[PDB]
Amino acid sequence: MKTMIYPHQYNYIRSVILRLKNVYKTVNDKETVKVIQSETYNDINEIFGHIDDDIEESLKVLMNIRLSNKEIEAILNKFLEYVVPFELPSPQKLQKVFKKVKKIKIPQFEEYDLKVSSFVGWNELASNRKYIIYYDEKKQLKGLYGEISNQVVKGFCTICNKESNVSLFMKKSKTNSDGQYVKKGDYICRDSIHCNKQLTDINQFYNFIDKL
Amino acid sequence: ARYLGPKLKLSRREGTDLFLKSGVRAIDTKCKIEQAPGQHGARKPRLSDYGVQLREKQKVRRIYGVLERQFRNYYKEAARLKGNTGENLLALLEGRLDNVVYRMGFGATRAEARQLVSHKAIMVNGRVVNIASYQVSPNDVVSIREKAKKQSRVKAALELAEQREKPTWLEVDAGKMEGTFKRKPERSDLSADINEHLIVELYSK
Amino acid sequence: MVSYRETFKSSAQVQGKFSRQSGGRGQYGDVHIEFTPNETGAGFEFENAIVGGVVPREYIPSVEAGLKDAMENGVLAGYPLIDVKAKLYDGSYHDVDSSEMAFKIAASLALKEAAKKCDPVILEPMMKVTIEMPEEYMGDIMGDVTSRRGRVDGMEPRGNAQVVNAYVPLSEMFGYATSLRSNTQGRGTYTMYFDHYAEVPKSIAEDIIKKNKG
Amino acid sequence: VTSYIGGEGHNLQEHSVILIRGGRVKDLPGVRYHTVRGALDCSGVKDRKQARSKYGVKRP
RNA sequence: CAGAAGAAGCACCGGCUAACUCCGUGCCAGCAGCCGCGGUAAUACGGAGGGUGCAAGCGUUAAUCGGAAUUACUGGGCGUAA
Ligand SMILES: [K+]
Ligand SMILES: [Mg+2]
Ligand SMILES: [Mg+2]
Ligand SMILES: [Mg+2]
Ligand SMILES: [Mg+2]
Ligand SMILES: [Mg+2]
Ligand SMILES: [Mg+2]
Ligand SMILES: [Mg+2]
Ligand SMILES: [Mg+2]
Repeated sequence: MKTMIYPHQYNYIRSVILRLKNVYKTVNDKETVKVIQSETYNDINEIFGHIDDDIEESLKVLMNIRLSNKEIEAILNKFLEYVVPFELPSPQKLQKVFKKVKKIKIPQFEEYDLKVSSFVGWNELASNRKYIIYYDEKKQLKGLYGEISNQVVKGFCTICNKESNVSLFMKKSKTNSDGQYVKKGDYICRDSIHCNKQLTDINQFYNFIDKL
Repeated sequence: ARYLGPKLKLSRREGTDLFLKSGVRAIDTKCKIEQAPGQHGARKPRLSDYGVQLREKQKVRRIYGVLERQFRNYYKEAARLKGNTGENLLALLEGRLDNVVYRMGFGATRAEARQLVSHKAIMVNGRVVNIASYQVSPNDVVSIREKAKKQSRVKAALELAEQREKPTWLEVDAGKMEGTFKRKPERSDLSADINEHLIVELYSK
Repeated sequence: MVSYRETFKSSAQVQGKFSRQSGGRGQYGDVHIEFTPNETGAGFEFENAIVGGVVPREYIPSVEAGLKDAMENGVLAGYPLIDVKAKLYDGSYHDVDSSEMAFKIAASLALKEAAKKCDPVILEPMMKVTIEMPEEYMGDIMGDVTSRRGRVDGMEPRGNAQVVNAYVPLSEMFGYATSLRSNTQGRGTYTMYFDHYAEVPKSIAEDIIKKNKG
Repeated sequence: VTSYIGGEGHNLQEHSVILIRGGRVKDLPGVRYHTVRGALDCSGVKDRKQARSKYGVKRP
């Protein structure tokens, strides 16, 4: 069967392929190139774990210094097939997850987006919140809504660890009888889809959730 | 070391009034005595022999407000004491100062009596005693403190005691607010509802 | 443009009180907010410490919004405030005078008071850099990292190539490629990844503040 | 000896110092001991609200 | 003298065994003294509501005797169960 890889893994594969290729573009020493070729080849193999003939063919094209961006795209498209898409919950199930928010509305998510979505997040302007649904290490769907800043600033996003247009996201603790509550949050990309594509490690997102 | 939760729930579990309220109003008006506490209280499950023995022991504890450890020690004393263990056990609980104050009518409830005893409002033989577990011997005189006589609660409690049946073994005087433990209560004097044998059996288990 | 951020070096408890007449209506908002340093990467943390009757419940969210906006604005060079915990330990109000805006202004005033006593410091982004080059040019690479104020954590040899791992400020990192090509004679490659935000050198920080001032 | 790690998830690695207690695990042959959660290197189960003392979880 | 003020938790709820539902998960994750439970309507897993038992403790582990008339003196057996 075709290898199954997580979306964050595919993003890493894309990044390493671009990194691997950029070496061919810049590095003039074959020796240095070779060292990186092996490193990247191993990394791609490691993610797949087992490499089929189709992966091997792609790897062969990747190893060649005459690799082209058009060829890279084709290789990525093949690798995209190996990726497994994020499972959308049933609309009923979603409402069960967001019990507090009655009649929660979900926008249509692109299948490709789902395929590359480590987590799914959607922003409602009326809410002024970002609704994030994701499967944890336990693989239970976890849904959380927190206030998203209307102001957008350029800074490193906590989730993806990449510099992008970020808006502060705050998650409120359950209100006590006194009415006291604690909000903990960090700057994150306003666009979840962009952040998903940027994210190469599932753990980084998990860490952000831990901070909340 | 005391139960500070809802009183009527305990009565509802037993399905009988445990005299955990003054009795100014009917228990039925206050709560649904018939129905057991909680969501599944309305349904009545079949009770095992162990369950029946347990519930009897729990009833008595809830009436006298004694925790299990102290109740176990009473049982052991009752077993050590000569005669009927079950009757001895009931006599020991009756012997408690807490019960005596309530029975004399100084306290509306045994919990109220406990606060009176605890707060040094009770004197036994002219000496202040603040132990609820204190055992009142025959011929002992339990008198409220002179300072405590002025308290409104004591007066109201005595009126409620008039409505209740007067214990034969206790002689009390209103106004004077003193009482004498003439004799240790006989089993006949105590309510027949309590089944002492079940408690004795449970501890033999 | 390096995306510098600000944080409070020292924890401080401050009271922000606003009292003024606007449009023929008196406006009075008082908030006593404690600002403390937060763990790196923790982000902004707000705690409501109002039991009640000291701040109107409606104005509390507005107070939080004011603080959030003020953090975005920045207190020093205008860089977004990060790694700060805000706690509304005390407050005072007048029913008629108190308004959402007034309390929001008061929160801003409190944060200004905090900024005075919190010893805020600018934070520069630090990028972890892995450089692969021949051992011959390794000494030159070491020098370049030192010049850029970067510190080399460790050095790892892979075959003929030598791998250097160092943390360099992003500002210093710009133009590393051209230098690397010159140092290695185009025989070396590098990869940089953001790690954390670290305090700017005081001398540099002062200059940055002056630059943003004018 | 072999010791079962109770609860959902663990942080145990090789060279981790743990405290073991008596308790066989039927269905796992040769496992006669349980590792005490919340003792030494072993950590309590995250997001556990019932039987916390058994899984070394402090009061939420 | 002042003021309810300053003072409640832990385990358990399939049967044995006192105490039940909902939701999630779907032979997974897990539970488990024993018998067992979990493959899409789980009182057995995890959470919640309700309940039960104890209470400044409550559970767990280890350890001894008991139940064990299962070394039988009290007080067992031996055709076919040893
Ligand atoms: K014999
Ligand atoms: Mg005690
Ligand atoms: Mg039962
Ligand atoms: Mg189910
Ligand atoms: Mg034992
Ligand atoms: Mg024997
Ligand atoms: Mg035999
Ligand atoms: Mg045979
Ligand atoms: Mg034979």
